[PDB]
Amino acid sequence: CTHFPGNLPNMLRDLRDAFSRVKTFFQMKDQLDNLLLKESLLEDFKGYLGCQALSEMIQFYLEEVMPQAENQDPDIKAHVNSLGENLKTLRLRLRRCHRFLPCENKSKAVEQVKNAFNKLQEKGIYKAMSEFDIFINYIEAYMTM
Amino acid sequence: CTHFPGNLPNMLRDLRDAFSRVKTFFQMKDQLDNLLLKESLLEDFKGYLGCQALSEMIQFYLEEVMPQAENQDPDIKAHVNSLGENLKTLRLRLRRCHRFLPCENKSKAVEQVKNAFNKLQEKGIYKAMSEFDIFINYIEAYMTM
Amino acid sequence: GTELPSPPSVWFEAEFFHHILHWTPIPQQSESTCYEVALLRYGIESWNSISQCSQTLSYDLTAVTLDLYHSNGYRARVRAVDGSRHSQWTVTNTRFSVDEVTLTVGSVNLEIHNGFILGKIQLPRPKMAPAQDTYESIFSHFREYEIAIRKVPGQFTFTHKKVKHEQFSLLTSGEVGEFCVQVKPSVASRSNKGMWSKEECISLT
Amino acid sequence: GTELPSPPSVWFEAEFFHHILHWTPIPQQSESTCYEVALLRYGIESWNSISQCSQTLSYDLTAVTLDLYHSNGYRARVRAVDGSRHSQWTVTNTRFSVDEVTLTVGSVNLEIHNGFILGKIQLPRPKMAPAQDTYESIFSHFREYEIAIRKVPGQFTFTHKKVKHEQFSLLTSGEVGEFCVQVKPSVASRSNKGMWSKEECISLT
Repeated sequence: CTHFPGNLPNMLRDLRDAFSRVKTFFQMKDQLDNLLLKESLLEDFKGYLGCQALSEMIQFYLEEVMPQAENQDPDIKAHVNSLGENLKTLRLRLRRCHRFLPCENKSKAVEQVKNAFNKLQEKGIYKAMSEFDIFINYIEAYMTM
Repeated sequence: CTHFPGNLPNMLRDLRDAFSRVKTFFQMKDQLDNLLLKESLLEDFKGYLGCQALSEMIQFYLEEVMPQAENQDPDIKAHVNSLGENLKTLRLRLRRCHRFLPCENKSKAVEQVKNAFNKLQEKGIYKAMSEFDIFINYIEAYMTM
Repeated sequence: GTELPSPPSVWFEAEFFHHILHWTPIPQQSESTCYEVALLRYGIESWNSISQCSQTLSYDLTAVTLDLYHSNGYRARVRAVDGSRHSQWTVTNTRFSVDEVTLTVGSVNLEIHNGFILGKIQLPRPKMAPAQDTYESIFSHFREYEIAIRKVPGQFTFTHKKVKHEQFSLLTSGEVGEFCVQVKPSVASRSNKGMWSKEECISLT
Repeated sequence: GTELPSPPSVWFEAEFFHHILHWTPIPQQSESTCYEVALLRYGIESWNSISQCSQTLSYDLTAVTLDLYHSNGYRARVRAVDGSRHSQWTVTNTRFSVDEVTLTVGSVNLEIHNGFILGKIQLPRPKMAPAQDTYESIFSHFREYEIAIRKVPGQFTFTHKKVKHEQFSLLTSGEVGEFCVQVKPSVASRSNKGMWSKEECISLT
């Protein structure tokens, strides 16, 4: 991440351009006129649950939706997977630069600690447990903010 | 959640009181003097990755640490599991009231959408896909904030 | 036999607040035949007949889609009518949205300086566009423009330049004559096709 | 035989900024024997001898643990010394931290009103405590107090009341005589044991 001066747009164009390749197929296929992706979802993306809502959708599309469509109609199974790539490619760039997708970011301190814990083993179960009060003091400290 | 006027303290006392029941066992057992839970972890709890760091630790203790100690020495396998309960009991109360643990909260709109999608089935794959641009417009909208 | 053929196809063709519906006539169309145009706003299962009879192959639907840039788009359908019979409806293949709008510029002004030629791009301000919806307001970020520059006297050749501002400069390295310019707009994040502007020239002398 | 027995046990006993180390003497201790007290700040593998020889069973370690409330605690050890021989070290069973501090009050003031008796709780301000570290500053939230009230003349009986403020009121329903009071402090989130204050009385007459 380079603060992302603004390299993201080129990635959305990449995403849409990928979508145009399958736009007509599905838009000719979908004959219903009710909105599925309600604007309630939009408000959520703006609520302080935004990150979580966004991660879930990307997951939803990549895991449930796209897999079921790519398979069901190989006709576009490729054109669709391509879109999928552009998507994952976006998600990756979104979380490499904090602010956008913090909710998919691992904690560094937590990483080192888990490792230091693994580098101890037997002595590790004992020290993590006997530091529990420090744990509580951290948790408590957290809440007080 | 009732805005949590302040029902949390009683829960931390519950946690410590549970810990005191095993404090001496492990503190007599742990002979090393280096800190495992570095204050870097504390800073993380204060960084804008706080929620994620806190969730991971609670997970770490409940999944890795406590299970390996409770089993290894049944002597306190109970006294420890009890602590575990107080912990889960805390986590639960923390995420029922937003602000503290948003990162463990599911999106409502995303829930309804996933269901409306399931209530469609065949017609669902088609409508989610043909609304992809709305998806992108939501994602894009998000970023622009 | 008593059947009346449906329009072979219906598609939108639009620029900023100039949403024109288009369609192909039925085969061997008598002159007493016309087309009924209907509309639908995505999210509301409701078709609204806009024109009961139009003896043409296009129809300006702007006025009934003035909230396109703050919506999820529309669907339009057309059917043939002659006497008391009418064809099946022919609907657009895709939902018309901001993605199917061709970007264009309002105009281009040119001034001559020392070795610089100042250029300013006037984004389109159509009438039908409500104030709240200015081009800049809708496409707030990532607006770019490709520029083509031709020298006159000279042949039909162009130097290509890429800018990211409505204003730019042109190096008059040490030459005279007229300088014609045309610009094509775009949005870095969008894939919307654009159109080259009417050339705009300026006599340096 | 040439062995010198180690202290049977070493434990802390402390109040706000009054951290006293304690230990049990070795069996059949001659008077030329004394104890060496050492210290360790959790996180730093380093034992620091505080006193090379103390002929007593306790030792005020406050001064060398003035940063207890902004730390992860300490470990203390004691060993017996007589002539040129010394016992193995005997370390505290648990890390001494703010969790092992007994809460207490500084004092209690009482004033008499109409049917109310105004009570104000003075939190402890020990000398050794640096300014930055006031009781309120360390235990900023969830400070509570149990109150016991005795009537005099009268028997040794008390009415119990629970407050969450350093100040409280007592209903003088319509009686006379002296009113003695004692308070025990606590922190809603902490499990730290507390101590009843020296009784404080007030002659209503």
